[PDB]
Amino acid sequence: MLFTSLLLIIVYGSLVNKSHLLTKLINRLGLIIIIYTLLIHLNINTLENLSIGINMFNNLLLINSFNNTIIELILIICILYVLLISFNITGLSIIDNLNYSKRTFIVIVLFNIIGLTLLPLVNDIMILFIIIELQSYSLYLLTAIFNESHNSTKSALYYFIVGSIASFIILDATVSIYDDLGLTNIQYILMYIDKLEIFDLLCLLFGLFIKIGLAPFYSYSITIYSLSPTIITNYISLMPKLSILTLIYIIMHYINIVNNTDLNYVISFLILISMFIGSFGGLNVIRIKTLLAYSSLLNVSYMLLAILSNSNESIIAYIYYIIQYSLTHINIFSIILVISIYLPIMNNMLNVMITKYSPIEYINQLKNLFINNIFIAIALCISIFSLIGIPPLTGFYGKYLVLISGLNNGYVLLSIVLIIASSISTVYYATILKVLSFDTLSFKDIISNNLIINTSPENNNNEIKPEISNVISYVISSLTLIILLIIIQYENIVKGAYLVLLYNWV
Amino acid sequence: MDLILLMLVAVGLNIIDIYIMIEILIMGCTVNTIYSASLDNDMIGLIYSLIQIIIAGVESAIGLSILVNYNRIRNSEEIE
Amino acid sequence: STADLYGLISFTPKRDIHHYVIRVDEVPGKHFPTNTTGNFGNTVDFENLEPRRKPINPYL
Amino acid sequence: MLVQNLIIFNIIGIVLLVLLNNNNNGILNKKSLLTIKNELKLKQIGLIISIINILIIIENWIGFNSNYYGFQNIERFLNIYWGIDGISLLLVLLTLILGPIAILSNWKNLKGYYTYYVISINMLVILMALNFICLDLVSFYILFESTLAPLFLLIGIYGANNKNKAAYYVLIYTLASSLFMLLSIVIYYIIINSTDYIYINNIILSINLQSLLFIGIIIGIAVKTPLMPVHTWLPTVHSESPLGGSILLAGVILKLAIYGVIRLLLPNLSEISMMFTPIIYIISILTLIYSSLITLKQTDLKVIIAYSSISHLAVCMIGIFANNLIGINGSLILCLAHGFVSPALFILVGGILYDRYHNRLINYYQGLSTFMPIFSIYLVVFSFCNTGTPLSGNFVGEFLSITGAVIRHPIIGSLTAASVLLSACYQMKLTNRLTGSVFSQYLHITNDVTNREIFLLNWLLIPTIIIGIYPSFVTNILNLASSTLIYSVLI
Amino acid sequence: METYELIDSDPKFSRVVRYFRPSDYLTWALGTIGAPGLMVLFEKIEPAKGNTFKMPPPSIMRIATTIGFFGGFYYAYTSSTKRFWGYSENAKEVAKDRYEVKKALSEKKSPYGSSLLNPYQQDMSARNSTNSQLLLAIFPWFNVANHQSHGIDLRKYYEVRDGEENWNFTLPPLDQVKDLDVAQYKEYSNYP
Amino acid sequence: MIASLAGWGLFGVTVRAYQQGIRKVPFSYYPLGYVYSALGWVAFGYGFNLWTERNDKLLEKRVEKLKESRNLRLS
Ligand SMILES: CCCCCCCCCCCCCCCCCC(=O)OC[C@H](COP(=O)(O)OCCN)OC(=O)CCCCCCCCCCCCCCCCC
Ligand SMILES: CCCCCCCCCCCC(=O)OC[C@H](COP(=O)(O)OCC[N+](C)(C)C)OC(=O)CCCCCCCCCCC
Ligand SMILES: CCCCCCCCCCCC(=O)OC[C@H](COP(=O)(O)OCC[N+](C)(C)C)OC(=O)CCCCCCCCCCC
Ligand SMILES: CCCCCCCCCCCC(=O)OC[C@H](COP(=O)(O)OCC[N+](C)(C)C)OC(=O)CCCCCCCCCCC
Ligand SMILES: CCCCCCCCCCCC(=O)OC[C@H](COP(=O)(O)OCC[N+](C)(C)C)OC(=O)CCCCCCCCCCC
Repeated sequence: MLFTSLLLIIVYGSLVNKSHLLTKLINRLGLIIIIYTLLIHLNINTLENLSIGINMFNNLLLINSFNNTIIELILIICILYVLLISFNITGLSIIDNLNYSKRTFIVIVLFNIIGLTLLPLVNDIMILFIIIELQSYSLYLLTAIFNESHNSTKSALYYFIVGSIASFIILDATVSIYDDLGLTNIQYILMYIDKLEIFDLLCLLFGLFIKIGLAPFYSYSITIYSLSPTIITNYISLMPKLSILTLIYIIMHYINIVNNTDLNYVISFLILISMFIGSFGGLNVIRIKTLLAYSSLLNVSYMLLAILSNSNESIIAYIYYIIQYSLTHINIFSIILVISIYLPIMNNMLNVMITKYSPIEYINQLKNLFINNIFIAIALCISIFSLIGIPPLTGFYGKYLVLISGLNNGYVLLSIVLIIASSISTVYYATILKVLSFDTLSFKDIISNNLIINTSPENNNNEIKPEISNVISYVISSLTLIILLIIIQYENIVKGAYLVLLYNWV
Repeated sequence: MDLILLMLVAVGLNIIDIYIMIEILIMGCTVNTIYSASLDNDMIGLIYSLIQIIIAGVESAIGLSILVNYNRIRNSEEIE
Repeated sequence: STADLYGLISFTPKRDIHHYVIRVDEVPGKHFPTNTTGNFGNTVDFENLEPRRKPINPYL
Repeated sequence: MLVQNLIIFNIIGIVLLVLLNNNNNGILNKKSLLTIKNELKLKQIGLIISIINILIIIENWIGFNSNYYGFQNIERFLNIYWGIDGISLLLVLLTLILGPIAILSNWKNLKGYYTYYVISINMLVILMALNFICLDLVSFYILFESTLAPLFLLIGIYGANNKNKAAYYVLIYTLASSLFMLLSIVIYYIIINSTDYIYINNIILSINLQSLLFIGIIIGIAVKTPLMPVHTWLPTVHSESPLGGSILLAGVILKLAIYGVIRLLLPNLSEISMMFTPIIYIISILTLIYSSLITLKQTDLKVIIAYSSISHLAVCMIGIFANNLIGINGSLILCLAHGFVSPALFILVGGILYDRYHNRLINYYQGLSTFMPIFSIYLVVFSFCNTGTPLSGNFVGEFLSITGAVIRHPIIGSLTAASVLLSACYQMKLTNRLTGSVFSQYLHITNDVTNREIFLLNWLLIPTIIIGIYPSFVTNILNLASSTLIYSVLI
Repeated sequence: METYELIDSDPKFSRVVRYFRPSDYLTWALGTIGAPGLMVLFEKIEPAKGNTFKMPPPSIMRIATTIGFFGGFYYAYTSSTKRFWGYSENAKEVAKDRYEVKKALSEKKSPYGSSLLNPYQQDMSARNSTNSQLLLAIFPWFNVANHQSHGIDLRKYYEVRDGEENWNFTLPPLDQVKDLDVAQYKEYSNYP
Repeated sequence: MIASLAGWGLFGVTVRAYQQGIRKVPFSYYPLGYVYSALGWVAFGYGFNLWTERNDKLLEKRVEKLKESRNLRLS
């Protein structure tokens, strides 16, 4: 469905005239395509049938219940992202027209979704190299979609070079495995899992660790996420981690067959450093996207602890954590895009320059959100308290399940460190909450006729005009309550995670 | 001499020199694949080698285009 | 009952280089694009192939 | 018929206040009638909600059996089992009683946003009350740390000049330490596949593993009582949080650590609790002695009250860790008595003096009995109650805790008797100064204690005297539940 | 697990389309008109521009129908495939399949049909197309070849089931049926 | 199952009600939105119940094999 509909959109977009309205309607067509793709995938793929694992296309691809769950998650999260570009986020032309300016926006997303879904399914070293480049190239194009932006082109240049080096490392690892064994199919390689250099697979993971911003390769990820536009950072900082982490879990599943203790220590060493940089790094920063980049690094480290353990509880921990983190990731960036309407207008010290690509760029731009919009502020507070890990929010159960897998497999040092890192990271998490609400009682009797929303003309002075459009506000409302009220259906959701099998069987 | 990271001096001090370094590094993996495939008398490895050449060519085109547009932006006033 | 249920699921059976799952259902080499009969080093007879290992479906 | 009714009614109560106050927020530039008189009709509804919460537990109290061993009112809700025994029943009643008292304390001394404050207070009261009726470690931890989110915002919004520092202290001190308690809980769920109270009490773990589990749990508890040297957050929070926040923190939150010892340490880690008892006594004795001496040098009026709570809860920790029924009952009696006297001292200091002069420095106040006789009467009476004078519930709790400590350890447990002298040293020095000498030259004559402040002081004084004179109201409920926590093999 | 009889592990493209139920065409039609409807629905939920409803241009309606037409067919194709795989109730499909196979066997014709592909290509084509419907939502791939790897035994078509005695079908041995692997390697073992 | 779907419909009303506060409109603004929101999550709730009911059957079948594996280990 994806491939066939992508070709039609490519031709149609180049035929019709260039306009913002047609691009937005074409974006809605892409939304229907992903929705149709989800319906088709759910019709034929079931958890019970895929438990054993089914080979496809001359065994080049292998789909199981573990892989199928992530693919369904990828399609769903992509649907929520397209809603941002398929509908209004602020209702203001000066702000929203950026999303409708580039026609190939929906085309590049559909290219990347194909790469994202097929990556966990790779069963050959040749197709592994092909798919990882297909996903990587699509991310470079999306980072450079705004080619009139100096920062966007600079970030894409940085993204291309770092990813290309990682691709070379991935290619170098697969070639070294072929030299030792002469086989390209992973299942054939598993026959010689006890006779190949298991550190060559560590070289493969090193290339994958670069693509997810893991330490010591964290620096480029933070720089790219902060410079890129908020609409672009929202995608490139979450989507690559959905597929690569799933593939890392499969590779670590194969590595644990021989159970190389030296391999675990090296990965533990990188996880330990990533928790230090992830926690202390965000303590002294002024940009919100820079803060979220450190937050992204820290949370990936938590998931890697579950991946490194690679046990039955790890499947439950990883599947739950990746789902709830994605929903929190979408909710936070959705709120950030909307709340740009409450920015004061100058009418200066520090000569602060704010561009149309990132209207919200500093943490202190979130000031007085408790007064400007109490419901949106609480929704952000719930999301932030979830990242902290306050129970009974979705974030607590994610860390609760990760700790179970870590301590069950004997990672006492990492479990204690991850909890110290959580407390350290709470400092900058609480700073967001301090900016939102701690000055409410002093600024309650204040006058703000210079906000961006105040420039919006009224219709007839009698219509009750909402400040936010129907779609984006509903998505925030739905995601916020799912995070808040997870205790109601927590037991059944984990039971669903009980049935996700990666060749466990019995 | 490799462990002191000697190759970091052989790379020039321009952005396009980094691109050349990546092409050489990827080319080394392809040469190794041809070396293993030829000894084994395995055409599967030669299929892999051909794919690596085609994929690496696509990577160069995408990177150059980003670098072309990056250079364009600075010299983009074009008032004349 | 809940404690008993979690003990069954959370137990990870031991894996080693002697017992693990490989997802291959057939022996390759029954047909080559050309020159199928090489040096006669292929001793696997597909006319008398013993039953392959079948994957276990715990839900069936 | 308890947790289901309590959560559903309060959730409906939260929704009701949100719908009414936030209906006209759509840049209407409106005036409305609910906001008249500082949102009186919205404060009144929230006050009624707190009163009804008390009636909910009273209906279950009528059916409570004091001669029945084990948890009563066992209920399944949200995939969680809830139950009540003798110890849980009394602590729930104290938490719900302080609900209306905390709301009434900030009736007309907030700069605004009364609806947000009322909802936050009621949410905290219910969450803390639910923490006494959960029947597993995971549910205990969920409610143990769920109160941080409403409390962090409450302090940061309605706090004093240093509210920002206080909000960081309470959020980080109580979370970084509770995470060490979560590690012990995770270990239980790994090796036993369950965190149920009854299930884990019957399991004997290795003496090394019990040592590791005890340390993880005690770190979360010791920070929350609090004990030295992890106590420095409490004086900052009390001196900056609003009066209603101080009442809940001093009256309920600090009692969760004592209840945590009852549930998480004594019946499941009994062997290692005996070994750790000398260490706990040494820490608590030094906590009692040091805090009393440190209180002598404090100049902030509300900080002095904050340190007084540390010394009293040190006695509670000493009593609850005694391996006899006298010490255990006395610790529980002192917790209930402290739950009334301690908020009253904050009300006298942070609610009566502060609401008139807005300065908490001690140098500005002396001779207050000249123009505030009603204030001085309550100040003197509550000062003697805080020092353990008989006829007050504090004396019954302190004497039995000291007696139980001597029975547990005659030599070093005798040092707990120093609380009789040390508590009177700092408490009376403050009271003697506030009432003695001529009226302060830095103060203008103003109103004495009003009717609203009289009501708060009287209905916090009444439970203290009733418990002090006839503590058998409390002992009868506790005797069967408390007898289960004793570990001894006499042959 | 709701399991049924296996019919064809790699059903042919024509076989899947022929075995469409009336509901399969119904879901195909709903997909064809659903996509234009969703564009109307999206405008009703939130207009693309302004605050009032505005019908999307007919050019958008034409391309949306084309997207829905392929989307509906793919959904119908997957539903019919599960009946061949046995994942779905297929008693109607089993009866129709058995009648066609017995008729072909009675004529000494291969049920799979004659193929232009040599023995290697027939096996190769089956490997590429088998279980490819699991990724049909990602990209298309269909079995458009007459190969002999369908994961079934033609012996099970010799036993007579209920309601098939009146079919009056005479079945010769498999070694006398044209275009079968058991009836091709007569002279050489490496050439059919 | 009606009580289950009633709860899901109640959740849908909550989402719509929370949306009204986000958009700064009275909670009576366009009352038909609550009908749409409630029926949307009722459809999700109906699918969710089927997902959980199906999951319970699958778990029981797997548990039987796990107990057999445990018996061999405990011997
Ligand atoms: C009772 C309650 C207790 C609660 C708290 C318990 C923990 C207490 C921790 C005590 C240690 C920190 C307090 C003392 C540090 C003071 C730092 C300082 O004074 O300056 C920073 C110092 C350089 O000194 P300078 O900048 O010149 O300052 C002037 C000094 N005359 O910079 C330095 O030289 C420091 C050394 C370099 C940095 C080392 C970092 C390595 C990792 C440190 C541990 C972090 C562990 C984090 C684990 C999770 C993340 C992995
Ligand atoms: C027991 C389960 C309860 C969970 C749900 C509670 C309600 C959530 C808020 C939705 C309604 C809303 O945001 O409404 C806002 C209300 C009403 O305040 P107001 O003064 O009228 O608003 C100002 C508007 N003026 C100025 C025009 C009057 O205030 C609240 O935020 C109170 C509830 C939240 C307290 C704790 C926040 C952090 C929660 C973290 C959870 C771990
Ligand atoms: C095992 C029991 C653990 C108990 C809790 C541990 C200590 C908590 C300290 C509170 C910090 C706070 O409140 O963060 C806020 C304070 C603000 O400092 P301030 O008060 O404004 O003064 C200082 C500012 N100046 C100089 C401008 C006046 O920023 C910090 O310090 C940031 C670092 C906090 C990291 C805490 C991580 C703890 C890791 C887990 C334990 C090893
Ligand atoms: C201004 C607003 C402030 C906040 C107010 C909050 C009010 C809450 C409304 C009452 C809800 C109610 O009644 O829920 C009850 C219903 C029906 O439960 P059931 O079908 O028996 O499920 C079994 C319940 N057990 C296990 C407790 C027995 O559950 C629901 O629909 C759940 C709503 C979804 C919660 C999000 C987690 C699941 C996400 C799934 C996809 C990832
Ligand atoms: C069978 C399952 C689906 C439910 C059936 C209804 C579908 C929606 C079509 C109705 C028309 C419509 O949505 O109209 C748009 C309306 C109204 O928006 P407004 O801001 O008032 O528009 C302003 C118009 N004035 C000026 C007249 C006031 O939006 C809504 O009510 C938003 C809620 C969407 C429906 C609930 C979806 C729940 C999905 C969650 C599950 C995962």
